Amino acid sequence: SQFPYSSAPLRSVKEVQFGLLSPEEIRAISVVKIEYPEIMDESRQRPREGGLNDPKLGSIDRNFKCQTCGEGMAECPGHFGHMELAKPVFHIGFIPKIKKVCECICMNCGKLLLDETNPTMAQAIRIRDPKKRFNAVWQLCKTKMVCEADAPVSRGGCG
Amino acid sequence: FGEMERDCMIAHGAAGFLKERLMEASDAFRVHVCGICGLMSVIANLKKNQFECRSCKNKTNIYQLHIPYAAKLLFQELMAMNIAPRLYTERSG
Amino acid sequence: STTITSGLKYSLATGNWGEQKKAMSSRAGVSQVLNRYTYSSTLSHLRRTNTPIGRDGKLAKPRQLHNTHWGLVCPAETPEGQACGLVKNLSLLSGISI
Amino acid sequence: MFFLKDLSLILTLHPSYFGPQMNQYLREKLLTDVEGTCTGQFGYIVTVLDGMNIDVGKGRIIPGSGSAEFEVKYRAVVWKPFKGEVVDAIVSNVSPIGFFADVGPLNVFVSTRLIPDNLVYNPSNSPPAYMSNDELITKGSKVRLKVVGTRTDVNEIYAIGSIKEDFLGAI
Amino acid sequence: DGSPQHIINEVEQLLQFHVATYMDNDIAGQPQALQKSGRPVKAIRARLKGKEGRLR
Amino acid sequence: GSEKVLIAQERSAANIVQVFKKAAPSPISHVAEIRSALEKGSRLISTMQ
Amino acid sequence: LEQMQDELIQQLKLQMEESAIRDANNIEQGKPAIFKLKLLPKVKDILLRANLADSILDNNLLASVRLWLEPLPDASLPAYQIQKVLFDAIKSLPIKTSHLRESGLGKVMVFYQKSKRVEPNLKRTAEKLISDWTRPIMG
Amino acid sequence: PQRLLIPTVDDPGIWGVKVRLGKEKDVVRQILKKKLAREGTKNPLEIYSAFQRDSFKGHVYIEARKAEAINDALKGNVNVFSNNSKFLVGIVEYKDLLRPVKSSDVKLTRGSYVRVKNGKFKGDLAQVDEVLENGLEARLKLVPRLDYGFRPAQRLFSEAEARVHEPTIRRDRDGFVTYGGEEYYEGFLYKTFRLQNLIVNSINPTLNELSLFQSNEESTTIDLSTIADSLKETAKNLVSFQPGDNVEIINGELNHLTGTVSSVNQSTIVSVRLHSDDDTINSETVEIPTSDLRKIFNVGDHVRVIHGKHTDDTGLIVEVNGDKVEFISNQTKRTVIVFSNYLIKSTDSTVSINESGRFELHDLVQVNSDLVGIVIRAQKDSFDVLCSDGKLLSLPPVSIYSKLNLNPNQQIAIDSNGVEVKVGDTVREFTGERRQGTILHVYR
Amino acid sequence: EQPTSLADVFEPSELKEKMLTDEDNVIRVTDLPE
Amino acid sequence: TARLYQHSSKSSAEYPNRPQLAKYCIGLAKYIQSPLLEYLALDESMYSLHIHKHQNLLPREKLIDAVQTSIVDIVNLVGVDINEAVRAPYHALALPYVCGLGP
Amino acid sequence: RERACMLCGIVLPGRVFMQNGCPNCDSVLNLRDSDQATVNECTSSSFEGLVAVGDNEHSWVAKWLRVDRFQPGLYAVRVDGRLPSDIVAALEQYGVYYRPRDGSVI
Ligand SMILES: [Zn+2]
Ligand SMILES: [Zn+2]
Ligand SMILES: [Zn+2]
Ligand SMILES: [Zn+2]
Repeated sequence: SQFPYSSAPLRSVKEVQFGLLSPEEIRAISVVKIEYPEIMDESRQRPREGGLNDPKLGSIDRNFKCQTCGEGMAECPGHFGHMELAKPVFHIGFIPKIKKVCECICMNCGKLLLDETNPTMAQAIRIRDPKKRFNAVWQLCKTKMVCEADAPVSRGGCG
Repeated sequence: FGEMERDCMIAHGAAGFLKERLMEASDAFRVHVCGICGLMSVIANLKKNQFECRSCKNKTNIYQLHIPYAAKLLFQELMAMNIAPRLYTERSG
Repeated sequence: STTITSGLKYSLATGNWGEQKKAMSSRAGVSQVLNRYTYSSTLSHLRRTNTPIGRDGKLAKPRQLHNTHWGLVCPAETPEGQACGLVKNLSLLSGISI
Repeated sequence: MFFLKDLSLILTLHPSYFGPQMNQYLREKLLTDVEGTCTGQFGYIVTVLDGMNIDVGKGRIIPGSGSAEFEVKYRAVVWKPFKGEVVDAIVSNVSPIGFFADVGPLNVFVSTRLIPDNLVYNPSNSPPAYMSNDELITKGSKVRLKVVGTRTDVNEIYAIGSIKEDFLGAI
Repeated sequence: DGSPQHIINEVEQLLQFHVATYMDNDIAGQPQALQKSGRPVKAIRARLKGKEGRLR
Repeated sequence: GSEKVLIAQERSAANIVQVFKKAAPSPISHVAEIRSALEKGSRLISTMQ
Repeated sequence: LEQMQDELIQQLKLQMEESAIRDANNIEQGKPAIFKLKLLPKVKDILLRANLADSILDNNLLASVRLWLEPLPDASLPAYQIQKVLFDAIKSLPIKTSHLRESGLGKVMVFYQKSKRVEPNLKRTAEKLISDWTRPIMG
Repeated sequence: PQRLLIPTVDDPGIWGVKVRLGKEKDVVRQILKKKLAREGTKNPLEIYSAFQRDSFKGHVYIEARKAEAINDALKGNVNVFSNNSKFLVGIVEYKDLLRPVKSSDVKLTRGSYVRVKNGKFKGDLAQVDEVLENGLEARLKLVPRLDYGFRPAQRLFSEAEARVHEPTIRRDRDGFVTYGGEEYYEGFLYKTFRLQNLIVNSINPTLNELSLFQSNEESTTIDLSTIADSLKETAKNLVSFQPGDNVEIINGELNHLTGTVSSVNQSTIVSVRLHSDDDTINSETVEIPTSDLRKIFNVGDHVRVIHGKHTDDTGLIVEVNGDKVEFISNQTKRTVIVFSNYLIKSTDSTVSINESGRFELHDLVQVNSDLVGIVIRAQKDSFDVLCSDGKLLSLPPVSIYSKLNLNPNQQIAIDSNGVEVKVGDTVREFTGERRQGTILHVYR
Repeated sequence: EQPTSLADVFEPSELKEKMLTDEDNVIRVTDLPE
Repeated sequence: TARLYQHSSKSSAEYPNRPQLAKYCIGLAKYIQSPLLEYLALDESMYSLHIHKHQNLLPREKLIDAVQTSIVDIVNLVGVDINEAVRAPYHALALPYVCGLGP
Repeated sequence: RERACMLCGIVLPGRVFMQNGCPNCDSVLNLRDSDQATVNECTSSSFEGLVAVGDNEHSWVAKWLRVDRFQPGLYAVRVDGRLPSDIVAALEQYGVYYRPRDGSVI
């Protein structure tokens, strides 16, 4: 009863689904594009729009309302902005996994180095847990050091 | 009200007291989540009575939650690192 | 003239024994605020020694009271908790060679 | 277009109403809060079938607030216009920018740019109308129009009609 | 403007370093990003770990 | 305006040979250690094993 | 083995020429060029295979590559996917002076370099490839 | 020739060395002096050339044949860092290291309209009457900002008012007048401004200034070639795409084809799935440059204005006249004709009116000398007011008198029984519909 | 690559506000009170 | 007219470094000097003035036409100097309302 | 204060150009025998890319910049401003073709 009335129904969290954020989703949920390195417009209040302190991102001042939701400081949750990168860069938390995925697939045709014809590969695919499945597939496909343009008939590889 | 006190309250079995200590007597907060994307990206304007999730382009399937402000901060910091924690109010199996 | 002056003043004021821009990895706690709660506390503080072994990789042997400590450090006076045994007080007739 | 739909409503009851007449009170509360409302997702709910024999189930006590929450499932008649649909109407107002018609509870505005050119607006006529040689459409005149666009509001729906194609206009 | 590959490699590697240290400033095998005070930058990863982190 | 006291710092003596026994999980069994320091200034210079 | 690859590459050459002719006629008939897009996946798969490069150079498929890269008489450039795939294939193969003489792709490369409707990245790649191909002639 | 001079394998190599910032030209001059001094000696500096580029900060490039020659050239210099930070430049980079820069425009064009970075006319649109050959400054045509005896609004220099307020005006030619040391030609100021005082790109013109500048040309906006080029630039740069947009192709072999944007990569490559009567073609995705895409706007779609006077206005498409599209507005509820370049298919408006006008929602304002009302809905162009009578009105923000700021000693309510009721209290109607609600404002 | 109508230059609403349309020229030319 | 002038952006452009009360006083002074020109300066906001008790009962077009007729009659009874109108736009506000003429 | 001679590309102080003229271009420009306007029209103080050349004959850079037949010294990669039309015609009279170093022509 300490929160102002909102017509949306009140429910409780039953599931938390994790995952990564696609660039399309990052662009969609954003409200402004950040491009100007200068934090302050002219050091005369009113921080520069399109900068790191854009008023659309949210308000942290008592007398200033958010320009996106219009709520006060006590109610505005903050809104995200997005920054376009000139060249793609690695995510520091996924470099070992990126290396493993590069070891598991071919760098030209973009296909797995092993197929379901191998009984061990089919057995590995049969498992359910994604992490253990990836571990088994990597343990198998690590040894396979050459892409096959023909079936070990063409398997879709480039050789 | 550290972790050991939380464990003692669990041992007593008092779930209501624990919830009240960690929410009402502390950082309680209200957020809106889209019923589709599951993210806290709803642009809610309470005075005008209009809610809208731009990514999913919906105005109806929107719910509100009561979560600790630290949880909201944690989810936003996770989103800052390209991780998307999606909160859903129904199970799927 | 500001170099030496500021360096000495900073190291004595903060206790970090080193350059101001290398505060990390420098030995901290060398300089402390004199304890003036009572006369005995001041006298004890002015005759205190520290063993910079730290907390990481702790062991009981450095903290113990050794046989060779007889007559040179106080067997009874030592702090409680983390610094127990590492902080020593000179005996009442001890000296340090010059 | 009218439809039959199975809808559900979440009803919260204050503890001061925890009496023997709880079920009937929930029924009238549902009727007052659903009959005549306008939801953009569904359109307009006009009536609720079997309004006196609706199952309400068992209400769940909300922890920390005492109030009970009820899940009410019911069948109701719902009307919703669709893009590209031709329906009958009755003109409610005539104006130089266009004329406003009524299709049940929905009020439809048709601009002059969606009206045939021969139906020149006549402000001197009593009442003023959009008239041609053989056609005269004024207040209270039956018109057959095709809904082109629908605008969704908080609890209102705005539709745009047109009479510029064949088998449209005055009827 | 103009593309000497050496300059491009240097600047893109600088960008990669900044983005990486913005999210993790304890990458073993390379020096940390430092503030003008000399203290290491408090990356987002450091916000979440330890007794004083977000979770604990 | 604040009174600061310098706490004496204890360190191992220099210019003395210390022989230590290394633990089993290592090819080294015994180590002879010495740290050198010039008399003028008494500053640590180099260590040898 | 190698002769079978040469036969398959010659069949691909005939298919590419026929598709180019059909697309040119369709454009002349008021219809978009679709046959080149239809054949693009198979051509991409063949070109990405490195061991077939020798057979490609034996059959001089670069002539048909240049034919596809040649702008149609309506002054309309080929689809960006075709240009990108062909540029990637050209980079991926060891083109020599003899192959350029057989195909005459340098003229189209110079046209791409000089043109402005071409993507600037393709412009830079064309400059790089032209410089690389001029490298052996002068030393 | 120029093409034949491209480097070969036997040409002298090029090395780059990191140096301290700002000392590159100093190192170049030192190297040249050392080479000249040791020229004609037993051990001359065996190099060929050395140079640097402003863009490539901290790098000095020397053309030589031996690393020992580089060491000898760098020996005796203090700007070189302690480590031998030298690298072998790739032969392909040889052309790029010396390729020219800033070749986008022959040069600032006389007669073009530009914006001013800084000074008495910061941001005022100015015509480039003269370009100085030095390129650091240029004489410009501006609208004077004078008070004749915090800056005055721009206004054509009026000789009569200037003489009345200051009779010390000078005259040099017919139509060329110098007042207060400033040269005004036929009512327009002509003053030289530094290149560091101008924006020559992304220039945003206004009709008002355009008319004020072109009125003396006996025709409204006649410098139209440059104006047409600016129009093309504004049309090209303002286009932004999103997945699901219906677009049409202008050029290429796929010209005059419709498709839906599937995914967006960077800002120049857009993956599009085409639509056609053939099913096998509709299942293909094509990446197409954005420069050959035109948005397709169907009648009866919610569209929001991107930029212009009607910014943030939404509505439903009614008439599609090719480049210009007509749509019925939502706030003003009237038809507005804006170019298709300024429209985005946004199915939901959710317009926020904050930071606009003087009044917010639920503001008790005075309509006129007699009517007092409260705000029910705010618009980007007007406000909706419910008055004490019970009717609704639409008025511009300017027309409203002012907000009725009332202290609690003024905003007082007394119920039927005489008990005082304050702001925010809940009361129920005694008769009629017998409704209830919270008090928002009390007046009379 | 190489190619005046005031309709394309500025928005029709702005042109009508600034009085630069065909109705404007007809009214100005016409010998009648507005 | 003074209240409406203190909020109009015309005053802000005319006086960029002056307080709102200064603009209000300037509007009062201009009204005393010439009420007709001040009433003309309202442009569209003149229609929101309290003119008649039942002014809102009439349709907007009819009220606008009545205002136009009244102002044209008054300005034609007064007369407009062409030279001063050219010299100052403020005095040129009355030019469109002359008979035969128009905006 | 230094200026870059537009024709040969050498960079020397403007007062040096006025007092002594261009050591290389004096056979066709007569910069010393030219007034300050002509000196500015053939020597520009606004330039970019300082270049020091030691051996014109063997430096590939000098051939690439067409300065292998000139005096070694300070040279500019790009020079702001071009030769005037009258000076261009005068040089064309002498039979010498002028290639601008402004970079806008390539
Ligand atoms: Zn907000
Ligand atoms: Zn492969
Ligand atoms: Zn969503
Ligand atoms: Zn010269």
